[PDB]
Amino acid sequence: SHTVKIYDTCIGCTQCVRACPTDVLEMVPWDGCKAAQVASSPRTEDCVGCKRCETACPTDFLSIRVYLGAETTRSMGLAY
Amino acid sequence: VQRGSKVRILRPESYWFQDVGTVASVDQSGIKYPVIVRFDKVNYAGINTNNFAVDELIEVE
Amino acid sequence: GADLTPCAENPAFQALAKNARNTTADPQSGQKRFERYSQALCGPEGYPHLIVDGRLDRAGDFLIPSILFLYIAGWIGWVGRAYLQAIKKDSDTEQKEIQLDLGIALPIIATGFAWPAAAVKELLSGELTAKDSEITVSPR
Amino acid sequence: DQSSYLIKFISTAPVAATIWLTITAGILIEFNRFFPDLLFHPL
Amino acid sequence: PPYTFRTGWALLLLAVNFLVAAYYFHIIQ
Amino acid sequence: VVVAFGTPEKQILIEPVFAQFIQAAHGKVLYGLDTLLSNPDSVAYTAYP
Amino acid sequence: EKYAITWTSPKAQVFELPTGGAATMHEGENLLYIARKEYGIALGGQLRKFKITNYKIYRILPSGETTFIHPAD
Ligand code: CLA
Ligand code: CLA
Ligand SMILES: CC1=C(/C=C/C(C)=C/C=C/C(C)=C/C=C/C=C(C)/C=C/C=C(C)/C=C/C2=C(C)CCCC2(C)C)C(C)(C)CCC1
Ligand SMILES: CC1=C(/C=C/C(C)=C/C=C/C(C)=C\C=C\C=C(C)\C=C\C=C(C)\C=C\C2=C(C)CCCC2(C)C)C(C)(C)CCC1
Ligand code: SF4
Ligand code: SF4
Repeated sequence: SHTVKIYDTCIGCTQCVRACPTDVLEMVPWDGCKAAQVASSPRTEDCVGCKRCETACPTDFLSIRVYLGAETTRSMGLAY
Repeated sequence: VQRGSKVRILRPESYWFQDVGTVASVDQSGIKYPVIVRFDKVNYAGINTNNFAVDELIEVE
Repeated sequence: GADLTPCAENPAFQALAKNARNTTADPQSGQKRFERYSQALCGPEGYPHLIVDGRLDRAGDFLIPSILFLYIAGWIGWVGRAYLQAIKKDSDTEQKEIQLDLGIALPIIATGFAWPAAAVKELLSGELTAKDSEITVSPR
Repeated sequence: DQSSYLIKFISTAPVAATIWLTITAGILIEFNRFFPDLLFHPL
Repeated sequence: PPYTFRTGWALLLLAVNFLVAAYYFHIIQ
Repeated sequence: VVVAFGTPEKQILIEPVFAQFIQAAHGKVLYGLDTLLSNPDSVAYTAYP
Repeated sequence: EKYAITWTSPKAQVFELPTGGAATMHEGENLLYIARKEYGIALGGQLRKFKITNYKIYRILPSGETTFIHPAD
């Protein structure tokens, strides 16, 4: 599948979790930021490489990044 | 620094690298980048604010 | 060369002088360009070949329009530069870009004719350029 | 003031650049009716 | 600083630009 | 445009006078620049020493 | 069949199927066999304008194994 790296610069905006359409992302509590939560990607075998999650992240530069890797059936988006 | 201090940016991956910002608010404990800097020109995403560390900035006022 | 004998001597330039096409509705605009083009250099074809060398007998081709252009072209840059210097110290500066502050643009337009006297003044004062530590750059 | 909105409309981007490029093009056209065929300066 | 090593070679190359033009203007033959 | 309007003498034609020279500085008499192996009195033409 | 999605509706109303076209949900527990998980979240957001947040996407393997994959808790 693909590879979703989440760096430590995000603010817990929850805009990337509310944009990944296969629901790869979820918020875990983390005492760093002001909103006290960081995005996490525990289900990256479902990620389709959409990069909706990189489009919705505010921080410059992006705290979330999708590295396009080996493409299985779930990441090609094939109904067949 | 303080609310209204012009600073500069040394983060290379940032869009406003070596540009003049304006500190909007500084937090107290967490995040490691607790300085909100309201820039005047926008990046490609269209926003003009970001968070930066304490040692990241160069005060010019 | 190649065969840049002057146009007044050519059989070809005088053959092109007999079937003149009037440029403007002036009935002798067909004639009052060929006597003017006689001092130029027509090759074997009958057409004046311009000399951009810098020879002073051929200064009318390139030397005279070069001073004439670079005065007008360095004008338009200097007017467009000095306006953008002015609006940056204003309230908004983006409205004054698309929607011209006509009260500020018009003093800058009249100012311009000492732009060589101003650009050399800006050059020697070190206020023409900017510092490389103050311009945004791409990561290497 | 209704008249100020007409000065402020005549100095937007496409309206000023239409008038200024019309005055610019008209100078080159009326210079070329009277003094045509100027390939080079005659010295 | 007055850039001696930069302007030293630029004036050498420009002296080559002026020398070839002297052949073209028949100053030197 | 100038040829299309039937007045082709208003063309902007430039002789390549900086490559006219090199071909005459290599020995072509056809242009009459008279330099540098087309000038038979030249130091380069005779190889003086 | 794979990735069953279930939801409980307060009533019956016409929604839009992710496979193209409009169907009509029942009142009570519903069930829709879709092709991929991408359909179920694109349907699960279409339920949000109907004020329904009780949807569960399964994962029906060809052996008969049904794995509950959304939500985690
Ligand atoms: C304020 C006017 C202005 C000035 C002083 C300059 C100056 C410069 N430009 Mg730039 N440029 C401008 C406007 C201007 N530009 C605009 C509007 C565009 C978009 C079309 C560009 C596109 C552009 C490119 C693509 C390049 C430059 C380059 C350059 C440099 C070399 C000169 C050159 O190649 O001209 C280039 C000129 C043009 C491509 C067209 C000129 C644009 C219009 C015709 C003139 C603008 C007049 C202005 C609107 C008048 C406003 C008056 C005000 C009172 C209202 C120099 C730093 C070159 C560079 O980097 O070299 C190092 C280069 O590659 N510029
Ligand atoms: C960047 C622009 C540029 C480039 C890449 C070239 C490239 C070339 N030119 Mg060319 N040329 C240029 C501009 C340029 N030219 C200009 C502006 C003129 C004056 C009209 C000429 C006149 C010219 C002639 C007469 C000949 C060439 C020839 C050639 C070819 C051989 C190399 C040579 O002689 O260099 C010549 C390079 C220069 C003369 C100048 C180098 C570029 C300068 C630095 C740009 C700035 C010029 C400046 C605007 C002029 C100021 C005007 C002054 C009076 C105020 C080569 C393809 C030859 C050819 O056709 O071979 C078959 C040839 O015989 N060129
Ligand atoms: C609506 C509008 C608009 C638009 C407009 C337009 C786009 C326009 C165009 C216009 C144009 C495009 C123009 C044109 C011009 C032209 C010209 C400028 C001409 C001139 C001419 C002349 C000058 C002539 C002369 C003569 C005579 C008269 C007789 C015979 C001879 C001769 C030919 C010489 C805008 C955007 C602004 C804004 C909004 C509104
Ligand atoms: C003589 C002659 C010639 C030659 C020439 C040459 C070769 C030259 C060179 C020159 C050079 C090589 C130069 C360079 C330069 C550089 C620089 C560096 C510049 C500067 C500029 C600036 C900086 C700009 C500014 C401005 C202005 C001025 C105006 C407008 C605005 C602006 C800002 C844009 C020829 C043969 C062609 C032809 C014949 C004659
Ligand atoms: S990665 Fe982006 S969307 Fe996720 S918490 Fe950080 S800033 Fe928010
Ligand atoms: S690959 Fe990108 S768009 Fe797709 S689910 Fe993962 S984060 Fe969202």
